[PDB]
Amino acid sequence: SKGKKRSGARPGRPQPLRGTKGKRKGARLWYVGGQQF
Amino acid sequence: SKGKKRSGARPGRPQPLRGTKGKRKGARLWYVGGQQF
Amino acid sequence: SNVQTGAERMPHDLSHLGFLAGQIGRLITISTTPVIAGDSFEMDAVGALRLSPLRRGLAIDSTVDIFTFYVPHRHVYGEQWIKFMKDGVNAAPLPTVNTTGYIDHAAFLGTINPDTNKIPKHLFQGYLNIYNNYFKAPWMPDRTEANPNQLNEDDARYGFRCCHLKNIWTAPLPPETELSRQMTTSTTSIDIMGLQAAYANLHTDQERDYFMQRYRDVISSFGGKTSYDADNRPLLVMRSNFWASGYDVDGTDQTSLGQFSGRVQQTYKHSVPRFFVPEHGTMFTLALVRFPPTATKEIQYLNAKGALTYTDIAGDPALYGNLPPREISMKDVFRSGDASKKFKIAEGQWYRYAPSYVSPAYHLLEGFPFIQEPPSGDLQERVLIRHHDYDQCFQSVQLLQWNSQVKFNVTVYRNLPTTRDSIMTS
Amino acid sequence: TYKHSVPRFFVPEHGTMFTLALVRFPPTATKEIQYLNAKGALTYTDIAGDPALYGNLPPREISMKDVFRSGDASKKFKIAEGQWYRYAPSYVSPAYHLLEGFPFIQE
Amino acid sequence: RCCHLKNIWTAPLPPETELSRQMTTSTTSIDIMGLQAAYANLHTDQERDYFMQ
Amino acid sequence: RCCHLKNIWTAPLPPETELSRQMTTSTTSIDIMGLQAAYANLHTDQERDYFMQ
Amino acid sequence: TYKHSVPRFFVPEHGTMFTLALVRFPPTATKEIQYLNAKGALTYTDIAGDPALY
Repeated sequence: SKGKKRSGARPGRPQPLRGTKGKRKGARLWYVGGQQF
Repeated sequence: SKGKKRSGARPGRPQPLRGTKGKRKGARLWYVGGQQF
Repeated sequence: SNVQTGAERMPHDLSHLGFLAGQIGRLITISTTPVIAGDSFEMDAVGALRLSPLRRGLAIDSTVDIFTFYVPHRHVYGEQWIKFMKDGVNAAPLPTVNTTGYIDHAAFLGTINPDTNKIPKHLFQGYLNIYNNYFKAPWMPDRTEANPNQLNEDDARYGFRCCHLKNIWTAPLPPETELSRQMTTSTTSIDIMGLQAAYANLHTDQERDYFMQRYRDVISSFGGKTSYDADNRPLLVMRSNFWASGYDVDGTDQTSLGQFSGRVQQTYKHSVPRFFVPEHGTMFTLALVRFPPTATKEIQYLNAKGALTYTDIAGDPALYGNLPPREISMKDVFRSGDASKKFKIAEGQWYRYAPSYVSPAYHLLEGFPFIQEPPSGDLQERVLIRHHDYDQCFQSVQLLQWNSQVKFNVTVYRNLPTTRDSIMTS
Repeated sequence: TYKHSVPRFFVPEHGTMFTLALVRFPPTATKEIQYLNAKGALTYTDIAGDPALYGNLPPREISMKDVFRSGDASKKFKIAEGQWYRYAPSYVSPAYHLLEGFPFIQE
Repeated sequence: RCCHLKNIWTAPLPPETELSRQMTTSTTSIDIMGLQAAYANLHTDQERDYFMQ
Repeated sequence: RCCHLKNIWTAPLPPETELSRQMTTSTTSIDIMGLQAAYANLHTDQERDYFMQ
Repeated sequence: TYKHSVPRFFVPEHGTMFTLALVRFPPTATKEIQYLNAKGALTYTDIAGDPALY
C-alpha cells in the first residue's frame, strides 16, 4: 500500500447538491455567437 | 543519463601498487588453527 | 499562417456530480478521469451516504471505505504502448474489449454501456489490477477474464466480492501451511549436522507462507525496495474510512404506535492532495460498504470442544510457544457447523480472542444485520461476503442496499491550448 | 425567501418596466457517456494531448451516438478539438433509470 | 421556451461554421501573395461566426 | 567500437531526415485550412527525428 | 595519475556494478578542407550570411 489512511466523516445534515460544476474557473469553454443568459 | 559528470586527474608520479586489499577492515576471514605469521 | 507549437499552464475545472448505488461487500467504481504526462491532480469530494430504510431502527453501524488509485497506460497496453507513442500521429489505434448487451452491465466500471458493446481496454484491465493487488486474499488465485462479457450477473452490475473483517474463522492460516516435515535418516543412525540444515530450510518455507506470498514482500525482508513500475501494480494515492450513523422515526397511528424505523445518513469528505502525474493514465475512485461479521450461532472454542485437557486450559508458555498449529472444524465454533470443513489456527488463540454473543431470542428476526446460518462451501466461499445475507435487514427499493449523492471538486493543471486557439485558424 | 432590489432609475421617456422570472435545473441525463469511452478505437490525436495538434486543427464533427447510449447517428454537431480534456460530464448510475422524483432527462 | 445551461451538447458551435475553405489556383502554379490574402478573409468570417452575430 | 567526438562529418543529421514533404491538392483549388493542419503533422515528425528517437 | 570516486549508493535489489573505460583522440585528419574553399562557385546563399535565408 502507500499513502493515505485518512478519515472523512463530518457532522451536520446532507444538504442537497447545488451546482454541477465549479470549484475554480479557468478560461472560457463555449462560444455561441454572443450572449445568451 | 543520470548523475556523475565528474573529473579525476591528479598531479604527481604513478607510485607502484602497495598491498592488494585494505581500505577498511571488518571481521576475521580465515581460520587455520592458530597463528601463522 | 500562424502555427502554434506550445501552450501555457492553467487550471481546468473538470467537476461533476455523483448519483451512485451498490450492494454490501462489493467493490464498485465511483469516478474516473484521464490524465496526461506532466499534470497535477487534486480532488475534494463532498457527499452523503444513505442506506435503504431499515425495518426496526438503528442497532449497529457500518464502515465505509473510499480509495483513489493511479494506473499508467503502459501497465495495460505494455509493448503496444511505447510503440504507439514513438510513432506519433499515424500510429495504429489501441484495442477494445466486448461487453454483454444491456444497460446495467459494465456498471462496476462506473459507466453506462455504449450501444456498440465495446469499451477501452484500459478501463477493464485497470480494475482487475487493483483487485488482484489489494483486495483479494494473497493465497487466492488471480482473476483473468480478458472480456467483461465473460462475467456473470452481480459481477457486471455490481463489483467483485471482497473479504470480511478479520476474525477467528474469516482470517485463518493459509490452507497450505504444513503441520509436519520429515527428514530422511538411516536405519540406525542420524546426521546431526544435516538436522541443523533441515531447520533452516523449514524457516524459509514458513516465512514464504505467513508473510511473503508476493514478490514485493520478499524484497522488503532483505531491506530493499521496489517501485510500482518494477512490480507493475497500481499506486494508492489516498484512502478514507468512517462509520455511518443516523436517527429514528416514530409511528403515530393506531397500529404502528410503538414502532420505530431507522434512517442512516452521513456526511463525509474524501480529499486528495496535489499529485504529480508522471505518465499518461487514469485515476480511479472506488467505494466499499461492510458490516462487522456477527453471527447468531457462534460459540466459544473452550465451551464447544468436548473434554478439556491440560494443553487447552493451563495456558502454559512452554507449550503454546513450541507446538505446531492446530486444525479444527466448523463444528467447534458453530452450532450447526459441518464437521468436514477444516481450517488451521494458532495454539492458544482462544486466550487472545473473544467472540460476540447473540442471545437465542434474536434468531431469525428482521432488521439486525447478522449471519443467520454458518457459511457453507470451501474456504474461499466463507471468507468472501455474500450480500444475500442482508436481504431481510432492509425494505425492498429500487436503489439496492446503499446509495450516495456526491459532488467531485477536481482541478488539474495542464498544458493545453484554449478553446479559442483551437477554433481560430489564425 | 428572496429579494429583488432595483436602485433609483431616471426614466428619460415614456415607457414600460417589465419584470420576469425563469426557473431551471442543471442538465443531467441518465444515459450520457464520456467521449473517449464511447468512440471506438483510440488514435494518437484522441489520447496524446499534444499541444501542436490541438491548436492547429479544424473543429471536429460528431453525433449524438458518441455521447448517449441510445443517440441517433444521423444527428450531428461540431465541437472543438481537445474539448474532452476540458470538460467532465456527470455520472448517473444505471439503477436510477426510470425512477420517480429525481429531475433528470430520461431519454 | 429558453435554453439549457451550457454543456457539451447543449452549447455546440453554430451550425454554420465551416470545416474547410478552398482557394482557386492554376494548374501548375500558385500565387503565394494571394494565399496570404485568403487567410485574412477567413479570419474575418470566423470572427463573425463565434463572437459577432 | 564507439563514436568519434562530434564534428562536421562525424555528427551529421540522421540519415532519415526529409528534405521535402508533399500535400495532396485538387487540380485548380487548394484547401487552406488543411494546409495549416499539414504543417502541424510535419512539426511532430521533425521532433521525433532530431530529439526524440 | 587519476581517481574515480563513487559516493555511497543504496542498492535496492540484487544486481551487478560495472566499471568501464574508453580512450579517444580528437578527430583530426590530414586532408580536410573548409567547405567554402572546396565547393566550386560561390553564390549569394553561400557567402552573404543573410538571416532571412538561413
